[PDB]
Amino acid sequence: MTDRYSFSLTTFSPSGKLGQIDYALTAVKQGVTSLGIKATNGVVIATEKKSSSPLAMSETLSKVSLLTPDIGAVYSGMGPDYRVLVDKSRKVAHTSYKRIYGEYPPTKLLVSEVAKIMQEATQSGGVRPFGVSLLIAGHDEFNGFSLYQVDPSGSYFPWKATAIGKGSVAAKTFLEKRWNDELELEDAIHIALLTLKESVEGEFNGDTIELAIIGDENPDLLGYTGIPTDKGPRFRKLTSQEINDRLEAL
Amino acid sequence: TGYDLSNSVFSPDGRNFQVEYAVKAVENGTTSIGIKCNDGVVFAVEKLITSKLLVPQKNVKIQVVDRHIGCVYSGLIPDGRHLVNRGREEAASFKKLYKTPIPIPAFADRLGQYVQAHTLYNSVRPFGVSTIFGGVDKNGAHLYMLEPSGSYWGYKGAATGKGRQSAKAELEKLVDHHPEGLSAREAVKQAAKIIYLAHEDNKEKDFELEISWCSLSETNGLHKFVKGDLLQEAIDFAQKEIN
Amino acid sequence: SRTTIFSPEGRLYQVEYALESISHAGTAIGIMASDGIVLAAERKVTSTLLEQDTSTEKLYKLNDKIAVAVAGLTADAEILINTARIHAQNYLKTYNEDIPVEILVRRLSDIKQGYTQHGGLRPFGVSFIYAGYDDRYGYQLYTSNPSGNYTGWKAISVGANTSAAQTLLQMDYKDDMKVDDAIELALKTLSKTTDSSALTYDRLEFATIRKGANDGEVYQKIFKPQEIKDILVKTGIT
Amino acid sequence: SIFSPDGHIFQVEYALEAVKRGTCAVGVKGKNCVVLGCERRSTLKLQDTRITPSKVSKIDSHVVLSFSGLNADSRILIEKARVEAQSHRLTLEDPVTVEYLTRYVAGVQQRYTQSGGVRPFGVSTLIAGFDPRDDEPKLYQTEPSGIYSSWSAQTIGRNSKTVREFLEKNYDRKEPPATVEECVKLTVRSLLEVVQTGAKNIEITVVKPDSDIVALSSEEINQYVTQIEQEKQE
Amino acid sequence: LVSLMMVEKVPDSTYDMVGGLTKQIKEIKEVIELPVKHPELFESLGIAQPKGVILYGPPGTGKTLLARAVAHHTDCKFIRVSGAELVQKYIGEGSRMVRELFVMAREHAPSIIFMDEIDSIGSTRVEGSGGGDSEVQRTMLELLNQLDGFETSKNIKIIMATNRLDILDPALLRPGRIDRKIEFPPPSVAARAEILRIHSRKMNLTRGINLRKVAEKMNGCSGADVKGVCTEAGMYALRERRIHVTQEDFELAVGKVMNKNQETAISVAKLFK
Amino acid sequence: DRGVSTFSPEGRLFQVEYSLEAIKLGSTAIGIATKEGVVLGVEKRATSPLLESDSIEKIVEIDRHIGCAMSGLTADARSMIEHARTAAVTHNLYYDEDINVESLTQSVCDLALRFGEGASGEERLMSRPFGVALLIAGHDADDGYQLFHAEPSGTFYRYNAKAIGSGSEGAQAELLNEWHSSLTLKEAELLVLKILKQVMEEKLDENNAQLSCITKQDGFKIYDNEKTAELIKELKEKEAAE
Amino acid sequence: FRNNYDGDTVTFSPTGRLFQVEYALEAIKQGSVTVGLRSNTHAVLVALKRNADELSSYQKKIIKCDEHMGLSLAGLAPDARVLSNYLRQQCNYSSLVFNRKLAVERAGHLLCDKAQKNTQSYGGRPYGVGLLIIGYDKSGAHLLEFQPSGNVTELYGTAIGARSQGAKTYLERTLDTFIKIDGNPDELIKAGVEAISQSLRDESLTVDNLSIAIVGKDTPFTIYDGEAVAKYI
Amino acid sequence: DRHITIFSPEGRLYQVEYAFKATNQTNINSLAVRGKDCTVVISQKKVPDKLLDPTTVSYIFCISRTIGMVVNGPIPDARNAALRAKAEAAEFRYKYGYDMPCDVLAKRMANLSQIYTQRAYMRPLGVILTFVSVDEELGPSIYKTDPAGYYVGYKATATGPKQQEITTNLENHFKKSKIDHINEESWEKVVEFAITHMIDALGTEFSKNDLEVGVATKDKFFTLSAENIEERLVAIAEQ
Ligand SMILES: Nc1ncnc2c1ncn2[C@@H]1O[C@H](COP(=O)(O)OP(=O)(O)OP(=O)(O)O)[C@@H](O)[C@H]1O
Repeated sequence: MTDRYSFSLTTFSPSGKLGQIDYALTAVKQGVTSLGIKATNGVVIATEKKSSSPLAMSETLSKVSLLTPDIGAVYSGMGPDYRVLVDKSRKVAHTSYKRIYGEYPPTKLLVSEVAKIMQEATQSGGVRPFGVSLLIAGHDEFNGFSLYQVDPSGSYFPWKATAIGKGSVAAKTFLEKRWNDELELEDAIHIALLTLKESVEGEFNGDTIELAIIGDENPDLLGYTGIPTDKGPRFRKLTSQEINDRLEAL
Repeated sequence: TGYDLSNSVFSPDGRNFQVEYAVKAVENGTTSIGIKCNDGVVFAVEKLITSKLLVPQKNVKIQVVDRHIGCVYSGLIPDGRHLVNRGREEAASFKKLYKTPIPIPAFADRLGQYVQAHTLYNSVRPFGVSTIFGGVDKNGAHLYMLEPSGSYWGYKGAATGKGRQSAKAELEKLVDHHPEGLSAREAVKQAAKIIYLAHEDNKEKDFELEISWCSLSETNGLHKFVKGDLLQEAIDFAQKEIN
Repeated sequence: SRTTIFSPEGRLYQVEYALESISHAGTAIGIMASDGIVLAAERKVTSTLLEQDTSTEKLYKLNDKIAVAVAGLTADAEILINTARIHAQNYLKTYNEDIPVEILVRRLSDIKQGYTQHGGLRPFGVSFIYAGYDDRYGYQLYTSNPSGNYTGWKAISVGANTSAAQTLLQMDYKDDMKVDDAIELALKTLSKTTDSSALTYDRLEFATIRKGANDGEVYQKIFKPQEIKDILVKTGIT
Repeated sequence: SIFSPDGHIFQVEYALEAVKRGTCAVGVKGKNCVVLGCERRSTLKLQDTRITPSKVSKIDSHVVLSFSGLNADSRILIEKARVEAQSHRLTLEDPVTVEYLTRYVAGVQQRYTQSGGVRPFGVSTLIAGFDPRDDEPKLYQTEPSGIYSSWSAQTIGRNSKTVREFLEKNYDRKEPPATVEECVKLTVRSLLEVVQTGAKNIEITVVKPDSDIVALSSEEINQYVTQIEQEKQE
Repeated sequence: LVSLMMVEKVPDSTYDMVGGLTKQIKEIKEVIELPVKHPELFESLGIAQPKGVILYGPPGTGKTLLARAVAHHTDCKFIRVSGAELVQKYIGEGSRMVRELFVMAREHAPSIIFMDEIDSIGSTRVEGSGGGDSEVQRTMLELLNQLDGFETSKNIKIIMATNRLDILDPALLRPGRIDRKIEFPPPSVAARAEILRIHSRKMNLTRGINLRKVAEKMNGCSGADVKGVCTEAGMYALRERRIHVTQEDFELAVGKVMNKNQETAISVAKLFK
Repeated sequence: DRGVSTFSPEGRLFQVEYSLEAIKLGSTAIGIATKEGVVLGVEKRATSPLLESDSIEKIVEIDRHIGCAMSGLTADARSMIEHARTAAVTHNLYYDEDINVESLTQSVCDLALRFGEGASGEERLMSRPFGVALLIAGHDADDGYQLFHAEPSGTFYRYNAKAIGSGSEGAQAELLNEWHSSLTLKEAELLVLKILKQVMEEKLDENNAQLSCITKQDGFKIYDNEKTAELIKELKEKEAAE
Repeated sequence: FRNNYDGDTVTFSPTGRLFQVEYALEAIKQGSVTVGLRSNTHAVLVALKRNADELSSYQKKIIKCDEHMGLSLAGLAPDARVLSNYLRQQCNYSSLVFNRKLAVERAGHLLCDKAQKNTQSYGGRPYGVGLLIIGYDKSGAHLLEFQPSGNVTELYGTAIGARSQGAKTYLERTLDTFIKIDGNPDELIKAGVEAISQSLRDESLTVDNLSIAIVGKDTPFTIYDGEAVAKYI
Repeated sequence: DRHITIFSPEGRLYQVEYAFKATNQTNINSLAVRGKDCTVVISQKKVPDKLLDPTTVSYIFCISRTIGMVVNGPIPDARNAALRAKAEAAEFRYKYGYDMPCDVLAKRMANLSQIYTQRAYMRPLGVILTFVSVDEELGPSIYKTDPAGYYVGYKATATGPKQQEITTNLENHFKKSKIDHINEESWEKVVEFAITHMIDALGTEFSKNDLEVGVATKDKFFTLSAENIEERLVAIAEQ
């Protein structure tokens, strides 16, 4: 019971080049492919669940996660450096904002409250960074949709569309064709899947890969009734079947 | 090579060789055993003399932790005594609780994770000792040995020091000869045989013996060292087994 | 590399890398007339799909008389503003007057060497531009660096060939050089130092200060895309 | 920060060389007056010097400082020095002496020596001023080791070797500085050997009793420097 | 050995094959031309007919291709080492050859040398790691500036060369041991204009030709790219069986440079703005 | 390339024994015992004339009746004397009476040991140890004018007299030859000057050095710049005679 | 040739050794001697002192803990002092909590429990000396040995440090003899003194180079130093 | 880099790939399945010396009256995980009033392993785990852990040095009857399938003592003793 590693684990280069994050962003690429696109009607994300054995479930693993009733997120790279991060954000949306202004926050203010710990993983002592760069979706009645990519250094890009991982640049070479402005959502799944078909060698079934979306108000989820005022959970995930119903429909 | 320099640095083999060096430190120490009799346990140990100037019978190496226990060790004299001073207060902070004596599985469950804690960190020394303990609870008889990697298993007998190879095969030569049940008094004879039988790795030097047992029968399952002719009865016997 | 200690001949191992590292970063300039202020920055990237429209990155504000610019990490600078913002309004609940700058920086950057000085922690990969006004010293302009030493100026650059770019202001700047006579120097100061001479309104970011409101009020005016897009034509690019 | 086998310290056989790089400044102890004088970057263009941190600084109504070496590690001391000034005026109800805060800050430059993960300063400083309710001048010089001395003249900076001996062909104990015009002539007739430029590259300041501080223009300098720019001729 | 020596078989180049380069000849000929053209003229003052000079600049230039033509229109000799051939897998072979080198030019005052590369004799450091090559840079410089070099510097000017500058020994240069240096930069656009006029002399009473309309576009560094695009432009005509050629067939040849002008992929790392 | 709390194969520590030659860089500082008084002496190491050597203070005054003299590294020792002043005065409170010397001086050498396991329950201050040593002189009414010596290794001896610093290994030999029981005070106010005149790098002045006696009658006393000079002539009263 | 296992403490050897410790125990080998022994009724301390020059006073070797205890050391004073000042609290604490005054042997079994709390933590060295403890209780008289290891043992009489084997040998030559002594400490004391002449590398003991201080079944701790030891030389 | 938990030059963690291999010190294989309304878990029990008390030896623990777990690793490293389980059940129900599930409690101890990879005062643990329980909301289930945090359920699984010998053998089975878990009710009459599969696929024959068993009965977890196993072994009397 004694702490003596309180130095920084971080190191300057001669020419900037902070070392042990620049090595980190290999594993983010070594990890799986995953993406995210918006449109005025709604927003989408997706990944590919690489079930190792023929034994493991995919129900137990959340390669997609809920943040609030109006947000989702997704990663590539490492998992255990993702699972922890959710709860340390969920506990923050309340313990700084949500129990203090009532309403849940807009999307970016949350993002100020994940980089503000991701940063502390580096400039502090006795620690490493999370080998993860993840993605957020946006909604609010005062600023609208958005995506926001983050990264272990502490930055956060905004976007209109992007993707990451072992097939990233090819997608970024692709989607700059597919994207445009005149966009609903029901179209966006074709391109999103059609993208994510080319960058795979294994099976391509609905019970293999999970994704989720940003729909509109869905009070059936809300559980209770009577108040016409409330805005239900815009966030939502899909099932096994509804994936395949798209796939047959190609 | 370059991974064998500090605590908590696993190998490609999947180990930390440093504690495996500890095993050679405890290898550089005295003989010591303790036997699971039919109703209790026994303790006996090697205690070598350098000069006549060392007094006999003022320098025990057994330690007691509480009434119903005896414990010994071998190798590093101080380090094997520290955790006793942890032991002597822990169970005391357990009889504090439900007002009953402590089990033996309570002992190792309250020790065998301790020394582990001295192998997690890059700031401490693994307890370079192998260690024994025994005694009685409501349930009956017990016995255990420790090794510096935290491990421990319930034996019928044990051995340490450089009295390993003699006793282990010997107890293999004992048990089949007498599996039916060995009461307390009788093992006090047969135990002190082994130490006279095991000094031959170091018969350049001399010593004198030290014994303790504890019986549910005899001593109300309390701890009680030997001091009397009964010891002298055994040394008169144990010379014959080597005669 | 043991941030505390010095060289064998009176120098440092790390920090000379830092203000040399930041040279990799973008550009952020800042000038002053006797009439008004201009600022500029070229975003490190100007790809097309992402939200360069509302991308407020290089230029933040602190209160209703001040604006800055940024150079360095996205994050290790992103905290100082939340810090220093408080030290502004926490000046006010004591005193209720507006804040001057000359207290701020002198009472801010001393945090910097506090991490050069001890803890074994790295310094901050950041430098700033400053801008604002008090009623006692007129218009103002300041800068900083990861060391802490701050310097008043009339016009400054940072980043890529700032030493080169600072030349470009050397001959052309005028004492009474008005705003609309000085604004064009900025993007012209950047119209040369650019890597991509192919230039886009998207790629940069902009800000202003004036005293536009009568009764001596001011304006922390910040400029949107299609405005500066049309301003860009005024000096006659296309 | 430990002991070598040559009785020295690594990090502090180093540090005091840092002050041997930067600017150069000096003061003196006149017959009944005390003065300072320091350095500036001429050719620093597109700038207004009204607001830059002067190498001079003031600590009380009646005392001042002139650092050298670094600039960051200078700003910190003035603050916690200022505290001790406008605190010492409170508990004891009397203002400071000169040696008190000098004795203080002589101690802080080793409170920031002997501990874990703490560099000493790239700073050396001196002070000047008259005690309250007295007349005799007082000036003290400092360096990171803490040893505080009382030099009748003290300079720390570039080309300073001959400057450290230039005075000794100029100053006389039993022939002290008569008046300001000569004592400031002394203040400048030293520093100008490293100036190598006009008046714009310096800044000076002076003290007299009851907090009679003055700072002098670039033009007042161009009054007197000419008189030896005229007397550097014959 | 005389294989390194100059040639009765001079190359056939010329310093008017060399468009865009206009000023440098005036800035560097004279040290190689004038006081050796007229030592009595120089000796009217006789300041110092300096030692050699040096040229720095990237590839894409033809610093070589300049140095091929200067060996025409000389009045002097122009020897060649075939750079770095002087060294061998031994020790003693170094200094003797350098001893043999100077004397080979002492007998010819109006005569000079050529290096191309001094990246392999640069920045000597030694603590056990190093090499005999560092031994030879001394003696040449020794016999450059010694009791027996100024008599060569009476007889001689020389030149060195490379493509990477600041990666060598500064202890080499006593300025005066090398009295002048110069940049061979990449060209201007309009400097590029007269280039393709040189090499594409193959049009066949054609028309609709706008030679200016290519350095219209370029942001490169080389001038040789004017040939790399030109040389493969005719390849199109070469394959399609029609000897003739035009602008557009000549223009998309930059599509080969569509790689070069765009091969430099870029990182997305917004760690710092 | 050694550390603090690590022995060698030879047992002789590195740093503290290296701390036992930094003193040999510094100045000279001597005090000699007479049974009717004790002296103290110094070598200012004055480097330039303009300086005003009233400010350099190699000599102090604990109380009205005790003084000491620091040598080696004059900077750091400026701290520890304030410790001694605290324990002196503190002992002047709980008992209303001046302290024995040996009750004090154990404390000071109980301070410099603090770099690892000081007295009972001591948190490790003093990342490095004091690179300075000094001499203590004064009366208490139990043993006599018992001079004391301190060095930062954390031990003290009692002496008749000896020296430190630059002139240590050579000068003391004369002192070893030329001290005895039945000498005076002022003979010791001058015998030092026969010595210090040896190992100064220039002819003596009244300002190179300075002196201070100590007496159970008056107590503590520093002299003046001139009252050293008058006895130097008294030394030259023998240097010119003999 | 260059054991890298020579740095901080916790690193074991590849053979079961702490090279710091073993390289520490030779310290006392470079330190002096201080011997001691006992009867069934009376025990002794002895110490050569080691003087600086012809002028200095002498380095001390004996300290009293309390009215029924003393000790003597070897090698280092300062790390050895604090243990003296340490256990005074653990001998006052007895006589105030209980008033059932302090038994000697548990002190050693406290003392061994100190140093071991200094080896297995980063930072900190051993209290690197050997020393000798004495005194009396209801159980008779007892002598002890100390090692910075932690090993402490109940002995009849022993020796320490340089040149000590000569005196060490007298005891095995004589352990038949001195154990049967009582109420007559004078001749007892000179046993060691004659016996430690075996160590003298021609320094020829004096009035003041020696310090003696003993204890009995009656005597509180007394020191015989200064000029009272003309009795023995 | 090869002594601590920083990110590698390329970007793996050499101090962690070791730890997986720190498990395989024992030459031991264990197995996990799902019943119909029950479960099963087993492993070798080696005893290469004569003097033990195999009453004492065990890897299979008891945390509630509900659940259980197993280990293939150094037991000292196990016990620190073993103890921290019993704690982290109590503090759950004491704060919410009902027993500790598995899916959560792995999601705790999987969070826990991460902050042993994210700091450097700590030694990680060279073990892995296979928790077992019924669930009133989820039914028979298990969950596995690595020392990094990767935790996932398994319809049925195993572990040891010899996963390849059997893990193929099981996947061949479900491609012969094709359902998740077995179509047999009583736990007593499905353990036979386990021990039928080990020795046959690539395993070696066993005796009474050689094996040990756990069962997560409805509202009951518990081990098994000698004749309780010998009887269940003599099911092979018929096959
Ligand atoms: N203005 C020009 N006139 C003639 N040739 C040119 C011109 N610009 C470029 N070149 C071409 O450049 C080529 C060589 O130039 P470059 O600098 O790329 O290599 P180099 O000088 O041969 O290399 P090095 O100097 O390292 O030996 C020649 O083929 C030459 O035709």
